[PDB]
Amino acid sequence: AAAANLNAVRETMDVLLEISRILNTGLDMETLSICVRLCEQGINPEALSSVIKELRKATEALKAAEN
Amino acid sequence: MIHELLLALSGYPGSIFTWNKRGGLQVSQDFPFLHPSETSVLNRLCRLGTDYIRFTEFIEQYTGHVGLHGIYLRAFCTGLDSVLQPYRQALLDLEQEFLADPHLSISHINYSLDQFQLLFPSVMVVVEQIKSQKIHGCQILETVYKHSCGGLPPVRSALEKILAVCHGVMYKQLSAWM
Amino acid sequence: KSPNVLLQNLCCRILGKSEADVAQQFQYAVRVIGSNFAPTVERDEFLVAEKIKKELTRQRREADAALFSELHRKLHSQGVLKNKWSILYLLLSLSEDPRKQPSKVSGY
Amino acid sequence: GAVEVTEAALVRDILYVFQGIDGKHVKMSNADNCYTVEGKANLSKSLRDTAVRLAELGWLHNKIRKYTDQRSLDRSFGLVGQSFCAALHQELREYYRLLSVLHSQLQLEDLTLRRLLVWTYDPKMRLKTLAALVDHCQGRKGGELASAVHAYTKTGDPYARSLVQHILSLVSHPVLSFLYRWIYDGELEDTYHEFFVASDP
Amino acid sequence: RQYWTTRSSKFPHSLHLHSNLAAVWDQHLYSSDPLYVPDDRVSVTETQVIRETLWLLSGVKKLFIFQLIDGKVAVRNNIMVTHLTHSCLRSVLEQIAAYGQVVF
Amino acid sequence: TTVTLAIVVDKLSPRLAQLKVLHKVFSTGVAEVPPDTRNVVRASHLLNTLYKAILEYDNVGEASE
Repeated sequence: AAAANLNAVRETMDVLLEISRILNTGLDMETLSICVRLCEQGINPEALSSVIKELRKATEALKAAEN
Repeated sequence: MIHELLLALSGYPGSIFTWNKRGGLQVSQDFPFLHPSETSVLNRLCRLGTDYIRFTEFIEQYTGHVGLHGIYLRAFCTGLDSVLQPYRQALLDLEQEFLADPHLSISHINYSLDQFQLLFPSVMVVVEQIKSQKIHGCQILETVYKHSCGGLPPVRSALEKILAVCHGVMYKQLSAWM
Repeated sequence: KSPNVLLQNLCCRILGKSEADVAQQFQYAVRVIGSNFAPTVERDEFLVAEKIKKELTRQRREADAALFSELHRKLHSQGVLKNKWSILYLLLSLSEDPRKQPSKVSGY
Repeated sequence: GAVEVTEAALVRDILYVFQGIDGKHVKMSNADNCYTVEGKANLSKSLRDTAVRLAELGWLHNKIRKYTDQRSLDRSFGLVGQSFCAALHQELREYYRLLSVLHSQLQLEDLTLRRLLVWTYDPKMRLKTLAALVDHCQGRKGGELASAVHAYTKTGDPYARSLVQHILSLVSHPVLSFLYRWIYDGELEDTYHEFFVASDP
Repeated sequence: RQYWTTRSSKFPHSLHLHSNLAAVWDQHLYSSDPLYVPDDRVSVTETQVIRETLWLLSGVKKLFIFQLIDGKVAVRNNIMVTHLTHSCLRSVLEQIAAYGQVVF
Repeated sequence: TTVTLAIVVDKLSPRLAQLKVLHKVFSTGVAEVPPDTRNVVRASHLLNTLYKAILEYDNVGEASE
């Protein structure tokens, strides 16, 4: 059972990685599972998108200030 | 099903897909559990498999002895085998993909092999022309060039490779003479 | 483990900062999330996929669109996720266009 | 009890019809040249109508298929004709790759008719444009072929325009090669007599 | 299990139609002739078949699948693999066997 | 790694081709020489078969390297 679950999760993660790279979403490795694991809780995906956009804006601002 | 189809395209006739000395590979009409459309698509592929079988028999007959005879005929058989090699590789890749995803359909194989449906008929036409006209020596070069003038880019590339190998032999004999 | 802990970890990873160093940002994020916890519209991934395909076509990537359709088929075939609509919407909202100059005609 | 074909079974039969080979309950009426759903099976009027609307695509498919198969074997049709057949084969293979995706999805289910209609809308446009080009382009060769394509380039629909411009570039590559050879070699490979320069021996 | 051991253990490798085409073919024969009796075939794994073929090409004289009769390497008629048809399996094994006989 | 019979057959294809040529050459060079032939005669027949096969195959070029 656990072997099947591990296989399934590996293949799902690979599929999601490919989908991300084909869509050129721009997201890095750490949004491997946890971010989507949060979205899988039934969280408002629109708000999740808004907040992640805000975090990206803040991160770019901080990297611009640092640079 | 899928493994036996790949085998038949690989040259191993089965129970559903039988080899006829006259017709080549064909789908058995008696194979149950296939939709008739699936049988039709399979027979469309089996036309390619038939041509492949006939090509392989010809290659073995006219290359394995080192009547028409000659090093140019052997070179032709070697060229045909070298041009069919990519088809074999694509068949192996398709086999791996179908082993990888059990939900893949036979239509996936048919798409992956569609490109060969155009190359193979043209080369079979050229082979049958060479056989029927008993082209010998440099007349093989002439025949290959004339058929190479065809408009099919896949055919053009294949015939260019064959012609280049045969010209390499002709040029080798010329080098020996000169 | 807890959704708030996961959000904290995500913000830490995004900012490359400690948990305490993002408290104001984390507080804004908490307010944003607590604004809405449930979706306000029905979930049906077919519309999401259609929108994705339309966006790809608008980005002149029809071959990539076919690839996306294939990958969607593969995912739903090996389905282990029950809330795909959400992840698809997230990825759509996070999609960018690196292969073309930024400009889109307004949709209705 | 009459046989009414399930939605899944009708989907499978129509997907076979789309692949260019008739189904088990919907079959090509060759007295109209389109696929009709048999009346031995009882399906609602809308389902039968949708099936017909979709088998229009199978009709166009089979027409394009027959034309490509037949014209592909004649060396007399010239390099331009062979290139036209190659381009059509390529577009046909794209269509088939989408049809195979839809088949694979059905078998993984093993999808609704309306969703399938939506998925098939764009294929309908592409293959309609290609079949119309083929019909108008029948009975012409060489520079007549090149003109025929340039005439189809005048379409105002942009999807069609891009398709036809790709096809025209592909079809002109041989003609352009001939002209380049005539301009650079001062020689002709014209054994079909499709190039606008005649040599008289 | 030693495939050279006379105890046929039929293990189904999977329930998938594509994985049991041989079983599907035997079922087709049984469904086409209600008097059709499946031949008593020894179930061999594809990996085991490959290994026996490699041993044949390496020069092993006593193979279970490939019987040497009159100096010709022949396939035992009673061999079945779950994922290959008997005719296809036979044809492929015979194609390899012709070279095996030459090497032998 | 998943090794299939097709992969194995393809991997052995060049070796199978070499073996097929070798078997033809061996049959012609040895099996056709009667055992009741004096050792010099058997040797001369084998050597001439080898020489002729070599000359035949040398003209085939790189594809038979």
